[PDB]
Amino acid sequence: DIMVPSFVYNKLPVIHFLQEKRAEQKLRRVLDETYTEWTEELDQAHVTDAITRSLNI
Amino acid sequence: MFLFFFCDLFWLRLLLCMYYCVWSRLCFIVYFNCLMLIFDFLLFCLFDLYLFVGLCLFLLLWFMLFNLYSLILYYCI
Ligand SMILES: CCCCCCCCCCCCCCCCCC(=O)OC[C@H](COP(=O)([O-])OCC(O)COP(=O)([O-])OC[C@@H](COC(=O)CCCCCCCCCCCCCCCCC)OC(=O)CCCCCCCCCCCCCCCCC)OC(=O)CCCCCCCCCCCCCCCCC
Ligand SMILES: CCCCCCCCCCCCCCCCCC(=O)OC[C@H](COP(=O)([O-])OCC[N+](C)(C)C)OC(=O)CCCCCCCCCCCCCCCCC
Repeated sequence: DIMVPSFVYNKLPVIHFLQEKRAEQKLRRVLDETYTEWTEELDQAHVTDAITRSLNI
Repeated sequence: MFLFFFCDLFWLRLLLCMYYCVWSRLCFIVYFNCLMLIFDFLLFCLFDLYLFVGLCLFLLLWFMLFNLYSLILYYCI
């Protein structure tokens, strides 16, 4: 009725702070893993060159 | 021989019930050293070195309810 309640009440602030920091860390890790992937596609000049060769030019 | 008597804490028990029906923080302790036995980090003990905390706190409360209030005249230890 007296002791354990008081010590729990004393614990609350530090635990709240640490859990907030942990959530911020999770969000930071989520953001840090985001990279924009620039894809590379076959240049159409080679396609045009192959078209010309097929014409026997 | 069986003597029936009572302690002199009934009013203090009433006050404890009245003022501790709701939680309150404790930040000042008579014997704080029972909570901090290790001062150098990375040191740990496999023995239940923190078992004495509850008994320490209860003994402090009991002896303080008795002795400190005994200064009041006619209060009995
Ligand atoms: C022959 C004559 C009679 C006597 C017979 C005796 C037989 C003895 C047999 C042999 C025994 C040998 C060994 C003895 C060793 C003694 C050592 C000793 O004394 O050490 C000191 C030591 C002192 O301790 P303390 O630090 O003062 O704290 C103990 C306190 O009790 C306070 O501690 P606590 O507050 O932490 O306790 C918890 C407390 C938590 O707090 C509370 O609950 C608050 C209340 C506290 C009550 C207890 C305190 C009592 C205060 C004094 C008396 C109050 C008024 C009584 C009025 C009587 C009027 C005549 O809760 C309780 O106490 C639970 C009980 C609550 C009862 C509530 C009842 C409600 C009824 C409502 C009815 C409504 C009806 C409506 C109908 C409507 C119709 C229309 O005593 C003890 O630790 C206890 C010793 C007991 C040993 C066992 C004895 C055997 C049992 C006897 C029972 C007799 C019942 C019949 C009696 C009938 C009337 C005459
Ligand atoms: C942490 C430190 C705490 C320090 C507390 C300091 C308190 C200062 C008090 C100043 C004087 C007060 C005078 C009160 C007078 C009352 C009426 C009277 O006649 O008294 C005469 C009595 C006795 O005076 P007397 O000896 O002159 O009586 C003469 C009577 N004849 C002639 C019949 C013998 O006064 C006292 O006993 C006062 C002593 C107080 C000592 C300090 C006690 C502190 C511990 C108890 C704290 C309780 C807090 C509880 C809170 C709730 C807890 C959940």
